Amino acid sequence: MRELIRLVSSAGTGHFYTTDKNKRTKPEKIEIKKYDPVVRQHVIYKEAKIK
Amino acid sequence: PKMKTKSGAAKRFKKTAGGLKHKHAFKSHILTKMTTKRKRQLRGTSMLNKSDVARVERSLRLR
Amino acid sequence: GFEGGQQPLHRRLPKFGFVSLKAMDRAEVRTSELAKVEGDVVSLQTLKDANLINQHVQRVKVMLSGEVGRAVTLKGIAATKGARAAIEAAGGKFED
Amino acid sequence: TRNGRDSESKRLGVKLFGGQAVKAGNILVRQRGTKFHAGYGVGLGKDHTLFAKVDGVVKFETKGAFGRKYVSIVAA
RNA sequence: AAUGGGUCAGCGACUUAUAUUCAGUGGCAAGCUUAACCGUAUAGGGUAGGCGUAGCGAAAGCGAGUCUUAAUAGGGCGUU
RNA sequence: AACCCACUCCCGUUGAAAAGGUAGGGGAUGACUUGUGGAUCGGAGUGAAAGGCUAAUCAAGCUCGGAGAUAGCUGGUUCUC
RNA sequence: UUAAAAACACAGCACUCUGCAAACACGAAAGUGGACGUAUAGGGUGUGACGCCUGCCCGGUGCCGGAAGGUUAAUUGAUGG
RNA sequence: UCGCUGUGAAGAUGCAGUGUAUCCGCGGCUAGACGGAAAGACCCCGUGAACCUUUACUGUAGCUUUGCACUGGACUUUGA
RNA sequence: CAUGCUUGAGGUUCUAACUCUGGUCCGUAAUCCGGAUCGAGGACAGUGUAUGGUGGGCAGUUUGACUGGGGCGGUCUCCUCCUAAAGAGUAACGGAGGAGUACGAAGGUGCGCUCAGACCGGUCGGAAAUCGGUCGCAGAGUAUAAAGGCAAAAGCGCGCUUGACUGCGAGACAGACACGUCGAGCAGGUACGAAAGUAGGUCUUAGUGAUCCGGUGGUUCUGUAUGGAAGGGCCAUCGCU
Ligand SMILES: [Mg+2]
Ligand SMILES: [Mg+2]
Ligand SMILES: [Mg+2]
Ligand SMILES: [Mg+2]
Ligand SMILES: [Mg+2]
Ligand SMILES: [Mg+2]
Ligand SMILES: [Mg+2]
Ligand SMILES: [Mg+2]
Ligand SMILES: [Mg+2]
Ligand SMILES: [Mg+2]
Ligand SMILES: [Mg+2]
Ligand SMILES: [Mg+2]
Ligand SMILES: [Mg+2]
Ligand SMILES: [Mg+2]
Ligand SMILES: [Mg+2]
Ligand SMILES: [Mg+2]
Ligand SMILES: [Mg+2]
Ligand SMILES: [Mg+2]
Ligand SMILES: [Mg+2]
Ligand SMILES: [Mg+2]
Ligand SMILES: [Mg+2]
Ligand SMILES: [Mg+2]
Ligand SMILES: [Mg+2]
Ligand SMILES: [Mg+2]
Ligand SMILES: [Mg+2]
Ligand SMILES: [Mg+2]
Ligand SMILES: [Mg+2]
Ligand SMILES: [Mg+2]
Ligand SMILES: [Mg+2]
Ligand SMILES: [Mg+2]
Ligand SMILES: [Mg+2]
Ligand SMILES: [Mg+2]
Ligand SMILES: [Mg+2]
Ligand SMILES: [Mg+2]
Ligand SMILES: [Mg+2]
Ligand SMILES: [Mg+2]
Ligand SMILES: [Mg+2]
Ligand SMILES: [Mg+2]
Ligand SMILES: [Mg+2]
Ligand SMILES: [Mg+2]
Ligand SMILES: [Mg+2]
Ligand SMILES: [Mg+2]
Ligand SMILES: [Mg+2]
Ligand SMILES: [Mg+2]
Ligand SMILES: [Mg+2]
Ligand SMILES: [Mg+2]
Ligand SMILES: [Mg+2]
Ligand SMILES: [Mg+2]
Ligand SMILES: [Mg+2]
Ligand SMILES: [Mg+2]
Ligand SMILES: [Mg+2]
Ligand SMILES: [Mg+2]
Ligand SMILES: [Mg+2]
Ligand SMILES: [Mg+2]
Ligand SMILES: [Mg+2]
Ligand SMILES: [Mg+2]
Ligand SMILES: [Mg+2]
Ligand SMILES: [Mg+2]
Ligand SMILES: [Mg+2]
Ligand SMILES: [Mg+2]
Ligand SMILES: [Mg+2]
Ligand SMILES: [Mg+2]
Ligand SMILES: [Mg+2]
Ligand SMILES: [Mg+2]
Ligand SMILES: [Mg+2]
Ligand SMILES: [Mg+2]
Ligand SMILES: [Mg+2]
Ligand SMILES: [Mg+2]
Ligand SMILES: [Mg+2]
Ligand SMILES: [Mg+2]
Ligand SMILES: [Mg+2]
Ligand SMILES: [Mg+2]
Ligand SMILES: [Mg+2]
Ligand SMILES: [Mg+2]
Ligand SMILES: [Mg+2]
Ligand SMILES: [Mg+2]
Ligand SMILES: [Mg+2]
Ligand SMILES: [Mg+2]
Ligand SMILES: [Mg+2]
Ligand SMILES: [Mg+2]
Ligand SMILES: [Mg+2]
Ligand SMILES: [Mg+2]
Ligand SMILES: [Mg+2]
Ligand SMILES: [Mg+2]
Ligand SMILES: [Mg+2]
Ligand SMILES: [Mg+2]
Ligand SMILES: [Mg+2]
Ligand SMILES: [Mg+2]
Ligand SMILES: [Mg+2]
Ligand SMILES: [Mg+2]
Ligand SMILES: [Mg+2]
Ligand SMILES: [Mg+2]
Ligand SMILES: [Mg+2]
Ligand SMILES: [Mg+2]
Ligand SMILES: [Mg+2]
Ligand SMILES: [Mg+2]
Ligand SMILES: [Mg+2]
Ligand SMILES: [Mg+2]
Ligand SMILES: [Mg+2]
Ligand SMILES: [Mg+2]
Ligand SMILES: [Mg+2]
Ligand SMILES: [Mg+2]
Ligand SMILES: [Mg+2]
Ligand SMILES: [Mg+2]
Ligand SMILES: [Mg+2]
Ligand SMILES: [Mg+2]
Ligand SMILES: [Mg+2]
Ligand SMILES: [Mg+2]
Repeated sequence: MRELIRLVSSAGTGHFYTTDKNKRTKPEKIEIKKYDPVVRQHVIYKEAKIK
Repeated sequence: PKMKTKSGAAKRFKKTAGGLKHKHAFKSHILTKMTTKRKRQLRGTSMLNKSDVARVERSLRLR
Repeated sequence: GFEGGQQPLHRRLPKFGFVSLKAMDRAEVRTSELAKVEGDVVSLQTLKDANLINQHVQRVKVMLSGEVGRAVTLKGIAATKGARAAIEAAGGKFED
Repeated sequence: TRNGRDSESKRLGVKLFGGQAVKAGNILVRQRGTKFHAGYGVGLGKDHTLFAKVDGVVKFETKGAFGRKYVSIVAA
């Protein structure tokens, strides 16, 4: 079943998004551009551990 | 003797000149499967419902 | 608070906030009450000579509510921006 | 018996009928699918809800090919 | 054809204390009122305290405004 | 036979009696019956064991206290327009 | 004080515990019984004169013996933050 | 303080219709007065109670393991 | 390796602590109790305190509701249709079915395109593969039940991509409350497209669990003499068949 993950900003802020994924099917990480509220720009977010 | 206020009711409701304040429920955990719009509109403080005032005021010993 | 067995309001909503212990030594004074001290000096002690504040108050701030009667001098008391204007408008100084 | 199930009712249908005065943001129809289509001055929600975007009067006209039922806002 | 009563006389069930809220009726009024306690003792004194004259915010704080926010934009609560 | 017991019928059941009587019945030198004095008791005693007995009370005595326990249950609640 | 029996006891049988300051029981403890006894004795458990007999199963749950290894308390306090 | 047939909280001395019938005892019998007696013991309910059981839960007397104390000397094996 | 001063455990021994419900003396006229002295055991036993095991011997309790009486059986939350009487709502241990997920593309946008089936013709297949033609127009498809929808296709393919954005929010629908649903518009930053524009997930309606408590990342807050810190608040998020 899908497991929760965190998406941490590449900037120095501590902002993060949250979602889930299928680890068995797609085993690589996710690199997706999102808006960072603290710096008010679109930056790249990287997968991390929910726990 | 003096009337004793309910301890847990005074930790959840605050008296103001506009009524009684409280926070919203369904915001403690299980937050990923929730929409951002739903989590954004459960964030502030609301006033007590018209039909709820009498029960809460009795617990707070305000009447 | 009983509701027949259903979860009551005082247990259905979350607790929030903390109680400020720093504000227990606080008091606010209107500009209408400034012309009630004995004479021409509004200090922390002179406010307790009248019955305008309690005996356990160390910090006092003056806010704009009403209008200042005569000219008075405030001693060690904070004032808002609007209150400070009317105090000085009616010939009163604001020192220390 | 192995049958005793049902779901809650959803309160769908027409909320404002022809000739009524409306304001922007008013919900006009609650739907599954599009029995009625959005005409002039009417928007469509992601669950096919028809809502008003202008002030005026409901019309409820049938027009065009396909024989579609339209809801529109006109001048009062 | 459900319960109670053989009859008479006597007795027998919404009270009191302390904290409060609303209404009626009074005293003072941007002020009102004292508690213990003194007392020439139902007088008079005692204004420590309580409530009101300002609110918003979880708070620091700022204040006819304030909170949220990057935002004197919007919105919540408050102000004649 | 006395004495100890209590198997059957009937009577009695507001009784002569809050467990009897008449007529029959069992044991009757024994693991017998009995007088006087003494010991063990309330979650305790004693019991050839029936949950029996512990002052006509026993799946936990009686008495006085906590105590006006608690009773979403029955019953009752008094003059007039 | 509605059940006298096929129920309880019983002589006999078996298992098991106990080396004496015994096991066991009543006692906050001192102590007392067991017993002024001593394994042919004392306690518990089942069966129930006598005759002929009492078959198979040690996987479960108990009890008894083993000590190599695994897990394991208070205690101690290396290391890191 | 009658019978019958209906009606009716659904089995009537008391209601409807109808039939019978002077007033009051005594000796007898028990068909009815849902006769008297005991706030049904069967059944269900109460966020009732007792007592009993166990590999229900949470504990506990007793029994038992080890550290420290009361608690010492010597020799030897042995790890640091 | 030798010794040295320490130090965990093991075994043996000694006597002086302790123990004796062993003997004989005294208090004494006494099978109690003390003191003395012989004998035996001996740092063991035993008691205090801390700790693991066992422990219905004993104790305080729990052991749901609906229900054509209770029990047994079944059910208990959510979605779709009928019952349901042409607005909404509407009961039964009434009649029928599904859910406790999926997807980093199965989302956004620009561009482009239409199905199932039938017949005829055509190498091994032959009713059914791929190819050509005509008819057909939705009898196909839609991640997943059923209902309502689908040509600006909401169905199918390709390029670029992250709007499955952050702060809000006029106005409504539902509604005992707590929850729920839709949303134009504004401000920041984006993505596609020449551009008007479209985009705050998926054709829609199921895919879910309050508070308390504890954990993790931030923070113009607080921080019990003072400066810190611990702890608390606020914001984000995790842990319930
Ligand atoms: Mg408190
Ligand atoms: Mg409370
Ligand atoms: Mg509470
Ligand atoms: Mg509380
Ligand atoms: Mg939640
Ligand atoms: Mg939180
Ligand atoms: Mg409940
Ligand atoms: Mg004062
Ligand atoms: Mg329906
Ligand atoms: Mg939309
Ligand atoms: Mg009668
Ligand atoms: Mg009756
Ligand atoms: Mg009656
Ligand atoms: Mg009754
Ligand atoms: Mg009666
Ligand atoms: Mg009296
Ligand atoms: Mg009044
Ligand atoms: Mg008045
Ligand atoms: Mg404002
Ligand atoms: Mg306003
Ligand atoms: Mg007898
Ligand atoms: Mg006879
Ligand atoms: Mg006889
Ligand atoms: Mg005899
Ligand atoms: Mg004899
Ligand atoms: Mg004899
Ligand atoms: Mg005999
Ligand atoms: Mg004798
Ligand atoms: Mg005696
Ligand atoms: Mg006695
Ligand atoms: Mg007792
Ligand atoms: Mg007993
Ligand atoms: Mg017995
Ligand atoms: Mg007994
Ligand atoms: Mg029995
Ligand atoms: Mg007695
Ligand atoms: Mg008796
Ligand atoms: Mg008892
Ligand atoms: Mg009491
Ligand atoms: Mg009583
Ligand atoms: Mg009762
Ligand atoms: Mg009830
Ligand atoms: Mg009754
Ligand atoms: Mg009564
Ligand atoms: Mg008998
Ligand atoms: Mg007999
Ligand atoms: Mg008999
Ligand atoms: Mg017997
Ligand atoms: Mg014994
Ligand atoms: Mg023996
Ligand atoms: Mg025995
Ligand atoms: Mg037997
Ligand atoms: Mg036998
Ligand atoms: Mg026997
Ligand atoms: Mg036999
Ligand atoms: Mg075995
Ligand atoms: Mg074996
Ligand atoms: Mg062993
Ligand atoms: Mg009749
Ligand atoms: Mg009749
Ligand atoms: Mg009659
Ligand atoms: Mg009559
Ligand atoms: Mg009649
Ligand atoms: Mg009549
Ligand atoms: Mg007669
Ligand atoms: Mg008779
Ligand atoms: Mg009779
Ligand atoms: Mg009868
Ligand atoms: Mg009767
Ligand atoms: Mg009663
Ligand atoms: Mg009854
Ligand atoms: Mg219950
Ligand atoms: Mg109940
Ligand atoms: Mg028991
Ligand atoms: Mg247990
Ligand atoms: Mg223990
Ligand atoms: Mg020890
Ligand atoms: Mg002894
Ligand atoms: Mg020892
Ligand atoms: Mg020991
Ligand atoms: Mg010990
Ligand atoms: Mg038990
Ligand atoms: Mg027990
Ligand atoms: Mg028990
Ligand atoms: Mg209790
Ligand atoms: Mg119970
Ligand atoms: Mg329970
Ligand atoms: Mg039930
Ligand atoms: Mg049934
Ligand atoms: Mg019924
Ligand atoms: Mg029935
Ligand atoms: Mg029914
Ligand atoms: Mg019935
Ligand atoms: Mg309808
Ligand atoms: Mg209808
Ligand atoms: Mg409906
Ligand atoms: Mg209904
Ligand atoms: Mg799709
Ligand atoms: Mg369909
Ligand atoms: Mg694409
Ligand atoms: Mg995206
Ligand atoms: Mg928009
Ligand atoms: Mg934009
Ligand atoms: Mg572009
Ligand atoms: Mg709890
Ligand atoms: Mg400090
Ligand atoms: Mg901190
Ligand atoms: Mg949160």
